[PDB]
Amino acid sequence: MHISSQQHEKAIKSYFDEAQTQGVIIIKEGKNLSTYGNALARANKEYVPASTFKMLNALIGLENHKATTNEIFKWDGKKRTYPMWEKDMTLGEAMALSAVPVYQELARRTGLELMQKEVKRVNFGNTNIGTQVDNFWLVGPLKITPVQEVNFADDLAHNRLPFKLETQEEVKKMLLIKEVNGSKIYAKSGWGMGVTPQVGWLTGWVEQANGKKIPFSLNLEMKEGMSGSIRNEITYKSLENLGII
Ligand SMILES: *C(=O)[C@@H]([C@@H]1N=C(C(=O)O)[C@@H](S[C@@H]2CN[C@H](CNS(N)(=O)=O)C2)[C@@H]1C)[C@@H](C)O
Repeated sequence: MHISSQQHEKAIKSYFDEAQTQGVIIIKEGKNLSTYGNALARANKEYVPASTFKMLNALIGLENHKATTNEIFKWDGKKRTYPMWEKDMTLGEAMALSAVPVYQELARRTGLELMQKEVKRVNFGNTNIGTQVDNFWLVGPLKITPVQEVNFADDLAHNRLPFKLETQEEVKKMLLIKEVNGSKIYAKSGWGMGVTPQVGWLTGWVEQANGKKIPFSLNLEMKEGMSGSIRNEITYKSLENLGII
């Protein structure tokens, strides 16, 4: 192409600078990792996965028959942080709304012993879930780097995780968040509010019209004041700058 790598790096860094945060976005083309943003050293640092863990929670629950894709988890009628959570939903709907109460129910059905075994089996992050089955992805001890998240997304996009093909396909259908002139973006967002500083994620992949999958993981510091949509806006501007969408 004609745009210098200096120009691309400067543009993407500026997206993070303009949002007044510190962050990175890692892109993988084939086996090659590229790191962009205004805080590149974040790439190999560990953070809690927060709601990004719902991807793996869903795979484990479906694989081990703790839920089906059409099962409706009923709202128990207790007040929730967000009104959109106060309703009955499938795993797929709960994935789109990041409804942690539904995924806490799923984690409790899986149980600590099986959860620890499966997280170990998948080799996810530091693989440490500790003794509380319903919050380990939110406040620790489970942590993962942006590099590990992009490689997770790569494995899921390519059906390479150690679950049935059908399990992987059912979860990937839950993750479609955007369609852009023939490209589809699959991703899960994360906003870890139970740690300091607070971490923001958007981890996923672009499926281009020709079938090629380009995984990415954005990771940044969320600060009170910020809108969740900054995660998507930075990601889309970055993939667009590089010509991926
Ligand atoms: C996951 O990381 C946390 C969860 N993820 C969120 C996200 O934005 O990534 C939020 S909740 C999400 C934003 N608002 C939607 C509901 N809308 S409404 N109109 O307010 O009912 C859902 C949240 C912090 C999770 C671990 O808590």
